[PDB]
Amino acid sequence: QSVLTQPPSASGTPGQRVTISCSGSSSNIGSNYVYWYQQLPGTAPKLLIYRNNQRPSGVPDRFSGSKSGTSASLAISGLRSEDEADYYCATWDDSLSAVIFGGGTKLTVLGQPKAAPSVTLFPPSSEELQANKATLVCLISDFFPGAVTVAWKADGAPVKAGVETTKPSKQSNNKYAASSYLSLTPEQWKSHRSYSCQVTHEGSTVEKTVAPT
Amino acid sequence: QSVLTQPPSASGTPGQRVTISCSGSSSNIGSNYVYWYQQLPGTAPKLLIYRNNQRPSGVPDRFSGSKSGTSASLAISGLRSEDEADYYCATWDDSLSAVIFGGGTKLTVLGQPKAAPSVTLFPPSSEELQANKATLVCLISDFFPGAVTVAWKADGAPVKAGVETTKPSKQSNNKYAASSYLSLTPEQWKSHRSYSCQVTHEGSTVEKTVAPTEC
Amino acid sequence: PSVFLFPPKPKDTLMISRTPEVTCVVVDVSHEEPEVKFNWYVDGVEVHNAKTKPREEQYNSTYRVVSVLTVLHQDWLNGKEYKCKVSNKALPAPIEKTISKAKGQPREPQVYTLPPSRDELTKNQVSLTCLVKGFYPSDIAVEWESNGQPENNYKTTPPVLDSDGSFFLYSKLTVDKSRWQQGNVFSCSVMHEALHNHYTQKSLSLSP
Amino acid sequence: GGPSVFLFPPKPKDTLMISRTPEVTCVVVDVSHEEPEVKFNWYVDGVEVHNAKTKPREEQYNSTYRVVSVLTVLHQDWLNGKEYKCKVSNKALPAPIEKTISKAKGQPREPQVYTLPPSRDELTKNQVSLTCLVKGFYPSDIAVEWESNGQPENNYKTTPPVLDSDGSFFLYSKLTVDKSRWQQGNVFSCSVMHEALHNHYTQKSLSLS
Amino acid sequence: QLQLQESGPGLVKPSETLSLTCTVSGGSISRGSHYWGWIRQPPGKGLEWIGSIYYSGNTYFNPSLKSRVTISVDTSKNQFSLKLSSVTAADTAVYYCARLGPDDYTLDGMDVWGQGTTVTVSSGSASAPTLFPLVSSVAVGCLAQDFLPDSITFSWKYKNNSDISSTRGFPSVLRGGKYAATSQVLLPSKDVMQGTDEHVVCKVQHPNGNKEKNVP
Ligand SMILES: *[C@@H]1O[C@H](CO[C@H]2O[C@@H](C)[C@@H](O)[C@@H](O)[C@@H]2O)[C@@H](O[C@@H]2O[C@H](CO)[C@@H](O[C@@H]3O[C@H](CO[C@H]4O[C@H](CO)[C@@H](O)[C@H](O)[C@@H]4O[C@@H]4O[C@H](CO)[C@@H](O[C@@H]5O[C@H](CO)[C@H](O)[C@H](O)[C@H]5O)[C@H](O)[C@H]4NC(C)=O)[C@@H](O)[C@H](O[C@@H]4O[C@H](CO)[C@@H](O)[C@H](O)[C@@H]4O[C@@H]4O[C@H](CO)[C@@H](O)[C@H](O)[C@H]4NC(C)=O)[C@@H]3O)[C@H](O)[C@H]2NC(C)=O)[C@H](O)[C@H]1NC(C)=O
Ligand SMILES: *[C@@H]1O[C@H](CO[C@H]2O[C@@H](C)[C@@H](O)[C@@H](O)[C@@H]2O)[C@@H](O[C@@H]2O[C@H](CO)[C@@H](O[C@@H]3O[C@H](CO[C@H]4O[C@H](CO)[C@@H](O)[C@H](O)[C@@H]4O[C@H]4O[C@H](CO)[C@@H](O[C@@H]5O[C@H](CO)[C@H](O)[C@H](O)[C@H]5O)[C@H](O)[C@H]4NC(C)=O)[C@@H](O)[C@H](O[C@@H]4O[C@H](CO)[C@@H](O)[C@H](O)[C@@H]4O[C@@H]4O[C@H](CO)[C@@H](O)[C@H](O)[C@H]4NC(C)=O)[C@@H]3O)[C@H](O)[C@H]2NC(C)=O)[C@H](O)[C@H]1NC(C)=O
Ligand SMILES: C[As](C)(=O)[O-]
Ligand SMILES: [Zn+2]
Ligand SMILES: [Zn+2]
Repeated sequence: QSVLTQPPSASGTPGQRVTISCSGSSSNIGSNYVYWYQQLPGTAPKLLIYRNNQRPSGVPDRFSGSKSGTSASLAISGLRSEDEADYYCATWDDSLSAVIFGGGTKLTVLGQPKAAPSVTLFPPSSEELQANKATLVCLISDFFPGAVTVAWKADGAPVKAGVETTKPSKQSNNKYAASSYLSLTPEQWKSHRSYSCQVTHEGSTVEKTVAPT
Repeated sequence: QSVLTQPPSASGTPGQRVTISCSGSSSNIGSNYVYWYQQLPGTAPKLLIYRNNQRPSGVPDRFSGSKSGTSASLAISGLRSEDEADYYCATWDDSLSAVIFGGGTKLTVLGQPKAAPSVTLFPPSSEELQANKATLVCLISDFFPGAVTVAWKADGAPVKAGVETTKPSKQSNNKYAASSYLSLTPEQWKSHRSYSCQVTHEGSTVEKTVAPTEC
Repeated sequence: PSVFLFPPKPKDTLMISRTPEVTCVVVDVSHEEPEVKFNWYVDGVEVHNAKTKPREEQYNSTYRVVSVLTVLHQDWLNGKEYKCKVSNKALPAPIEKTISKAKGQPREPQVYTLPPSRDELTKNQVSLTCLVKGFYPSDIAVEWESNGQPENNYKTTPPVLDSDGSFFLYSKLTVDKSRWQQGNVFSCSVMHEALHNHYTQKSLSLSP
Repeated sequence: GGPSVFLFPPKPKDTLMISRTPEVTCVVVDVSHEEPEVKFNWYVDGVEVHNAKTKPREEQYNSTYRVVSVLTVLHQDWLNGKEYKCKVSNKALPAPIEKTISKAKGQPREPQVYTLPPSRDELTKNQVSLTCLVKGFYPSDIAVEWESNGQPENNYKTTPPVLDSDGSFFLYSKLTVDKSRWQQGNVFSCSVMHEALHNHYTQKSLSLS
Repeated sequence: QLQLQESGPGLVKPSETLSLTCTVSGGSISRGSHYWGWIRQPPGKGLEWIGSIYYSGNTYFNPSLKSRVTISVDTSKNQFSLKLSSVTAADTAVYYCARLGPDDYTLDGMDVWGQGTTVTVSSGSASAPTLFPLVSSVAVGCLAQDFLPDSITFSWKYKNNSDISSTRGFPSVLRGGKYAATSQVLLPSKDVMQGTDEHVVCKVQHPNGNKEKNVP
């Protein structure tokens, strides 16, 4: 009655055609124009379709909008990779008297089985040790899909915590990326020998190591 | 001042970016929106550009127009084959109080430009010469590009009108074909010293002749 | 006591079936000498026929004496004059009145329907406006409607004297946003002498 | 049957633009030559005042006078509904004639302003009509003027206020402009002044995008 | 053509009041044919409309939070602004300023959006960064911790001050109420165009100071 609902996610495969629905109410999506915005990872949303199905000059014919009843849907044809982003529907809701958006829809064009995580490890700096700080940086570049269980261990047995890892992030190569950092007092970089940064990317645990010297 | 004017001829290579213009007065294209219509040879005009430079649904992205002072123009970027047709531009004229259409601009695509205007001429029929007629036919066969010209003459001095000629026309060959006739009565043929049908396919004045020869 | 002579409804003088009529009234007439007299003349010439309802008691120690006279269409439309002579007591020279159609080369109205402004579309009711301009004389009738049946929630401004000598006015119809968004057509109907067949119409609606 | 009086209100504009000076006018008409002297007595809610200025009596063509008396009023006294009474006394008057005025009573309502383009088919003419719709205001005192690039405008007229079905008023103002000015891209403005508005003023602009 | 740029404190402490500003270029809000507004989006979740304003002042707010929002425009400087008071953890997101829909007076769509602007409701107060030169086809980077309001315009400069056609921006990680990100930059074996060999430059931008360091 007061909020649009779209599929949390979608995904397809190149050259294909997919549709995203926006289930709404009469107080909104059923009595007003629907809008569709596209949001490629870490970017300001882009207007995709206005007034149910108008494409602002600069938007592909493959993108089409439509409404019927209290629902609308966006449809992508001739899918590409430059199309996996987040999409949202929006309209005015006369009940609340305000603009409203759906939750959003993921959608990821399935393909490119090539995910070569060119991992890299860096031994702390001299300025750091000269300041009680053994900060190791395991910079792991691209890899599709973006998900790995990076592993940090000393010599052989893995250590509890002290190491913090972020989340993936679509790069320019359109490949998710991340990075991890290990703490542990500076009286350990010289105390122990060799530190490894494993990264099990669905089997392949490509990794690198640094010498305490 | 009250009639849009466009280059009677256009046409260019596939991919090339062609530009058709429409010039006029303030009274019209100067002060009112401009519309562009594309008429595919043999079919009903189609709305291409409206309100100076808007494109309706079901229209290639290659198309786009623009106004200026008292002249605007349509331009096809990435010119193609199924982009050859007549292009009319039109606007409302505040002095006439009516829509005004340009002259129109014909444009063909380029490909296999081998013009073989195999012209032929058939003298008046046996039975024709009876009904008091002397229809002279000139069957200018296939060629390319679609466009030619004709001119009939008695001896050397060319006969004026009476030489209605059909317009070019495409074949399966995508090569065109047309023809031309010449009135004249029998008392005109059996007399003079042979007539002539001179075609003209881009320069070459290919021509043949028929004579009052009884064989 | 004052006099008030009123003209016929534009709608009435344009539809033949209907019956136009000029109304004469007498405001502020005490209970003492209420009894009045009514004399009606058309361009001098006269005729006896003008129904006259009783003195409707009023809320200020007075009455409202009204005298109506039925007229002929083309007579009104053809600038005819009408006189009403009210004869009373506190009236030595019983006030008279004269009225006729407006003089001047009639002019045809142009009708323009205007859609709601896009920001009014956040209210749950929108305005459909009808612009009626360049007409003369000012006698005119305008009404809205959809699906044969006539709409009710609409208002029309008084005729306004424009700069070029003609009149114009606006008529505002209010419809629920939902009826508009859905694409139902609405019509502005105008009746006026200078219009062919004394009537034109203009529809308005959200083009799909 | 002496003279008769008339008490006019201040112009709507002068009461919404705090920087101006609104005033009520008490006009006594039909003053004989035999007794041309008329006395004005002003009051603001019963409290008589003395800051009124009487203009010298003007001679009329029908052998009588027209006398005028004006009272400046405070921006706030008028808009707060204060009542102004003008008492008129002249020898040809058995008893003085009193008259009263003041803003209409009833809760004020903030109007909405809508600008509406010309119908596509008026564009075959040489002049186009831009429309400004002011709806939902109360009380009915309002002012409306069109404007472009600074200077005001000449060809525009404004309908009188009109009582809507919900109890408030609405009016339309019509600006006429050379079709060319419109098609170029000029930006015209509709300026409205109503107490209920913010700062008593608001403006809506219309133009061909 | 037309653009909108958000401007504001990348940080706001609880109970305080956020304050941003939007500058328009290649379009004059003063034209009065469109409404302008603000939309926020918490990192995780999706989009949320806040409010729109017309050049003449009249504004429209989102009932969910109007009681604590303030929007205004300044025709003179051609820009509008936002004010969110009593900020908590919810009010933490990227704040975009866009123009409303393509049609005149649209009030339900945004056709042109601003670059975006993050706004974290922290409590420890900002602080600049502290860089540290890190250790065919070899390369290195330059870590940096300490800084809180993430926003470090990384980049690199060769020996004789040259623009490295190679740069990268890794995800910043928060360790104890402070962030710290790296940045690797692949390089040849020892050739390039204008790069000798005596280390390089690590240009690190930031609202609270742009620290730089050389990597051996
Ligand atoms: C005692 O009560 C009576 C009446 O009862 C009163 O009771 C109260 C409790 C209230 O309810 C009150 O409303 C009610 O009136 C009072 O009499 C009234 O007195 C006033 C002021 O003196 C007078 O006002 C005039 O109004 C006209 C406008 O006409 C309409 O006015 C009212 C609505 O606006 C309405 O009450 C009137 O009845 C009248 O409505 C029209 O009535 C006719 C007759 O029924 C309708 O006729 C139609 O005919 C059709 C035929 O086709 C069809 O049959 C229809 O069914 C039928 O209805 C007509 O349609 C209807 N109008 C509509 C469509 O609604 C206004 O024009 C006057 O203008 C002024 O006149 C002055 C003198 O006349 C001038 O000095 C001024 O300059 C000004 O205009 C100029 O007038 C001169 C005249 O010399 C012209 O020459 C000059 O051209 C004019 N210049 C201009 C401006 O253009 C004036 O404002 C009311 O008319 C009157 N009510 C009536 C009719 O009884 C007493 O005043 C009370 N005593 C006191 C003092 O307390
Ligand atoms: C001898 O001549 C006198 C006048 O000179 C005449 O000379 C001859 C030679 C010719 O040139 C004549 O044309 C010329 O007039 C005659 O006086 C006239 O008497 C009649 C009545 O017998 C008067 O009629 C009344 O008129 C008012 C409207 O007033 C305006 O009339 C015109 C405009 O159309 C104009 O001429 C006149 O000056 C008035 O306009 C101006 O009025 C204000 C004056 O300053 C201006 O105020 C503004 O104030 C602001 C303040 O900040 C600023 O200062 C501004 O600068 C300032 O202008 C105003 O703007 C301005 N307006 C304009 C644009 O002109 C009507 O409203 C009266 O209405 C009716 O009155 C009857 C009473 O008979 C009522 O019963 C009716 O219902 C109705 O009104 C209702 O009245 C009740 C009573 O309380 C109320 O409760 C209701 O609410 C009322 N209804 C309404 C409307 O709400 C009425 O018609 C006429 O004005 C006089 N002419 C004058 C003085 O100029 C003599 O009669 C004549 N002698 C004889 C016997 O022959
Ligand atoms: C401030 As408002 C919504 O009352 O115009
Ligand atoms: Zn009684
Ligand atoms: Zn308000």
